[PDB]
Amino acid sequence: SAVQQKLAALEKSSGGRLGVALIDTADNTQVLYRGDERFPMCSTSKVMAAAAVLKQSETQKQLLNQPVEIKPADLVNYNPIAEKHVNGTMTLAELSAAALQYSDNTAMNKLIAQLGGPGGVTAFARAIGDETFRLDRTEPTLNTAIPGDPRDTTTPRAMAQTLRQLTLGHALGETQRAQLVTWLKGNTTGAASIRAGLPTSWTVGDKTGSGDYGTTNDIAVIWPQGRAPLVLVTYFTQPQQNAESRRDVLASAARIIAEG
Ligand SMILES: *C(=O)N1C[C@H](NOS(=O)(=O)O)CC[C@H]1C(N)=O
Repeated sequence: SAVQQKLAALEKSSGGRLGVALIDTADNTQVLYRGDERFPMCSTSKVMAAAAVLKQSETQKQLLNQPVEIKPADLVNYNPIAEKHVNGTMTLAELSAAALQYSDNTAMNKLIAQLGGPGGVTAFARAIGDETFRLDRTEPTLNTAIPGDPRDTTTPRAMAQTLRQLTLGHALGETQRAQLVTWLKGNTTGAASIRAGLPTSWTVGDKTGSGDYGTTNDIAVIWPQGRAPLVLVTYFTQPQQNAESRRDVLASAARIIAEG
């Protein structure tokens, strides 16, 4: 279609590989670009880990208040919030918010441990019908984003469907579905990605990711005005391992998708 033609031209001008999945929750239509190809998730995978802990909290009703120790051996490559609480503790709610709103990797590793390793995160995806998501490693080696490597990858089509079930659907419980929505709405890392390509009036919750090979990702649930919400996944990766981030590609892909 016409939007397919604009995303392809955007991909060609970028010199990279672009994967886009849009779900319009009015007629359940889908616009896809390389929607069945695998992309390195990087820290967009933190939504699955946080949602998995939220699913646990449905049965363990005070799980999110459990304190977790932050130790110097726990710090990894990017620890904005966890660095402020070394030799102290953070609750699982605080670690989830830090993981999704500041992309703290030490917090991610705490969520993975709560679920019993990366295989516990993958388990949750399978439990909600995501047959594609796979988490094989912890922070930070899950961000190697090597071409052809299926580790820690997913397809745009599967993440869009999963992100819909987690936020708009009821893959989670009522209080949990609302908590994840509030967390995504208060992200601080995404002003230059999907948000930058959408109208100011649109309310958006998102989770960004980045890694080697210039990988630049963002997944977002979008609430327009008087309109049925949309779900958009934008994944991008490049041929050079040392390639720089291209958040502008994500902004332009969201601009094209949102009629423009
Ligand atoms: C996620 O991909 N990452 C965590 C952190 N912030 O990136 S994000 O705001 O696009 O999610 C640093 C880069 C990256 C990583 N190396 O883990």
